[PDB]
Amino acid sequence: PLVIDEDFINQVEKHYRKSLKNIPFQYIVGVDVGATNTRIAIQFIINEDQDDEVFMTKFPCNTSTHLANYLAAYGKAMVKAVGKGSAAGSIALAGPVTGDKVRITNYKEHDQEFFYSQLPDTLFPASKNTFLNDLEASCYGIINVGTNNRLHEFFCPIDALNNYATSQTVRLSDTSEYAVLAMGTGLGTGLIVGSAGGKFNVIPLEAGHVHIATPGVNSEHFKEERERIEFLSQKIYGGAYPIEYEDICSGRGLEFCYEFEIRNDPNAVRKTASQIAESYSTDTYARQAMITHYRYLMKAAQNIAVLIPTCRGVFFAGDNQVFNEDFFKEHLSILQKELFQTHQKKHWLTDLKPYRQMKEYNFNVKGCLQKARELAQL
Ligand SMILES: Nc1ncnc2c1ncn2[C@@H]1O[C@H](COP(=O)(O)OP(=O)(O)NP(=O)(O)O)[C@@H](O)[C@H]1O
Ligand SMILES: OC[C@H]1O[C@@H](O)[C@H](O)[C@@H](O)[C@@H]1O
Repeated sequence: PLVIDEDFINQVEKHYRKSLKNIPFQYIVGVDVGATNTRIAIQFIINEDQDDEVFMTKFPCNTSTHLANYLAAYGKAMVKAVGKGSAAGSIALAGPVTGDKVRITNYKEHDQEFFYSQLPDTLFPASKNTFLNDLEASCYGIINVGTNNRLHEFFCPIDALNNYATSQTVRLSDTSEYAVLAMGTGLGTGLIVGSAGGKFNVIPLEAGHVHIATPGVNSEHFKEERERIEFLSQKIYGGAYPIEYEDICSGRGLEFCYEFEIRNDPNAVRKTASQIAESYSTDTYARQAMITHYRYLMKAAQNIAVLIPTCRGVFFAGDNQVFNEDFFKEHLSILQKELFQTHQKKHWLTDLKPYRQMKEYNFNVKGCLQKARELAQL
């Protein structure tokens, strides 16, 4: 009763039939589990270690049970299509990885725990798999693009008026550390950490779930900032808890911000995150909600840069960042001031280099496939 993507499976079978019946081959698996959709990538390998074709599909999923069932079904279809299981598999999930489980933060709350044991061995063979956080996987994808000297094709300095970037102005130094943040359904955060010798490690973070502090009592917009922080505590938690960065820096958080802006307008109607991002030019409430949404993204990055004294750069990543580039560039001055000026430790941040993604790319799946490639020991 689980519908396999027919186009995907026919492509895999057609490729097996035309190209793989009489040569040695393997395949590695990369799975990108977001809060509302999961992507599966199959990368074939021939000639011991050469990339062959990659095939991808995606399905709606927001419970752990459904995710386990879909992965089991895709494992059986793959074995049926090409005659054997994968050589290695990597899965990245939108939650904190603690040992042998992940709690997928924005899956339905009654069924968000996914365990290592729910991986099908057909796609994740024993001792040949990794359990990753989604933003952690993006970091490995970013490292890998950096190694291939293409980081400046996907990111530019936030103040690049014409998106100009070079291998000199956008690069990863193996003696530096970088924060990565990506606003989507949730606020993903992580650290890329260099080691002399060109090696990079990734530190997973859950900074999207630390509490937002209120600005100083004599700061310019104190009254409104505090009013919003209290309004949202009431709305999201009944006031039992204060808000996290993700309660503003997310799709649902953008919608909450808009509802705050329109709260005293009896004629205003709430808008979805998409409608807000599309209509900020003609709807001043949407502009203000967008400004708030991205201002607190800057504060989240500022919080990490104060927390991590060796943090030298920050990458604002994700497809949403690319989609909102016009808004971001039009309000650059406001967002730089938020990042660099609104902390008494601003002199610690003077040299922080911020970058924004300027081309769509699935760094998650890229990180997964590279991790699986290493595990496969080709
Ligand atoms: N331009 C936009 N700006 C901000 N948020 C947006 C925008 N468009 C959509 N959203 C919201 O952002 C979320 C989707 O972000 P996206 O990057 O596509 O996915 P994700 O968080 O990485 N994972 P997934 O839920 O599986 O798609 C939803 O909550 C949308 O309502
Ligand atoms: O998807 C972005 C982020 O969403 C958050 O709610 C999760 O807790 C993180 O683990 C994830 O990286």
